[PDB]
This record gives sequence, structure tokens and C-alpha cells, in this order.
Amino acid sequence: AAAAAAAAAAAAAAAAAAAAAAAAAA
Amino acid sequence: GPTGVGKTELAKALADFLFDDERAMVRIDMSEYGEKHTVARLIGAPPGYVGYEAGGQLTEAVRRRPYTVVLFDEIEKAHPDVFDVLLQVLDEGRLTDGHGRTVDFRNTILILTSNLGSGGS
Ligand SMILES: Nc1ncnc2c1ncn2[C@@H]1O[C@H](COP(=O)(O)OP(=O)(O)OP(O)(O)=S)[C@@H](O)[C@H]1O
Repeated sequence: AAAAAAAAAAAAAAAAAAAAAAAAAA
Repeated sequence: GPTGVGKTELAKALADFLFDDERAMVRIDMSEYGEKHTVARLIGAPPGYVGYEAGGQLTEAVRRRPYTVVLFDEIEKAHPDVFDVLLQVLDEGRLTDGHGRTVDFRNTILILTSNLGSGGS
């Protein structure tokens, strides 16, 4: 005679980043 | 002195003595440095540029194996701009690169052969 009580959740996945690396052009 | 006397062979023999090897020393060239901008092989680029995390050639060659013998074959061919760096390699024994790490040449051997004269006393 018990119940179910559907529990919640939390999600996470981060992001990246890029770098440009200029070239001195000579 | 003259040519063909065996300056480089004296340096290789010296490296053969106190290593029992012959290739563990660090030979670089001074014939590939005829222009101004190729100084940065032995330093590394400043932060913001293409090859940065790789570091310098001559700098990384000493952070491991800090007992090498260092050669400078025919240091005349470099036009007088490479000389400003080994003006301060000597007599202080330090050199820095892009990361700000400080290598230390405090027990290396600097041997820099030349080619001038050749006919005079
Ligand atoms: N004093 C010496 N004792 C023993 N071997 C020598 C001596 N001088 C010359 N040699 C031999 O002759 C060769 C020429 O000498 P090296 O030192 O290689 O010439 P080098 O000083 O490189 O000339 P340059 O100007 O750089 S083309 C070497 O392979 C040596 O084995």
C-alpha cells in the first residue's frame, strides 16, 4: 500500500572555447 | 684559426671524454641565421602567436640534460643581431622564453668556433 513518488533530476555539460593564434605575416 | 685544423673535432673529443658518448652534446648551426627574424627558433614566440606552447629549441634542450656541451659552428655568418642574445647568455648564465621560465646555463660549456683571420699571425 505504498506509493511511487517520482523524483526529479539535474543535468550539466559545459562548453568549450577556441583561440585564434595570429600570424606575424612576413 | 685556419680551415681544416679540427676545431669541431676537438669539441667532439671533449664531449667524448666526460660523457663516453658522442651525440649527447648540443650542436646548433650559425649558417642558417643569415636574416633577422630567425632568432625566434631558440626563444619561442610571445603569447598570442602561432607556435607558443612548443617553446624554444635551445631552451628546451637544457631543461632536460643540464650538463651538455653547446656548439656554435661558424659564428660569423649570422649578421650582428644574434650576438645580442649570447651577450647575455654569458656572464649571467640565464635565458628566458615565452613562458617566463628561467633556464640556467650554470654548468654548461660554451664553445663557439669561428673562421676569421686565416693568414695572419
Ligand atoms: N689536431 C688534430 N688531431 C686529430 N685529428 C685531426 C686534427 N685536425 C684535424 N683532424 C681530422 O681532420 C678532420 C677535419 O677536422 P675538423 O675539425 O672536422 O675540421 P673543421 O674544424 O670542421 O673545419 P671547418 O672550417 O669547420 S670546414 C677531422 O675529421 C679530424 O679527425
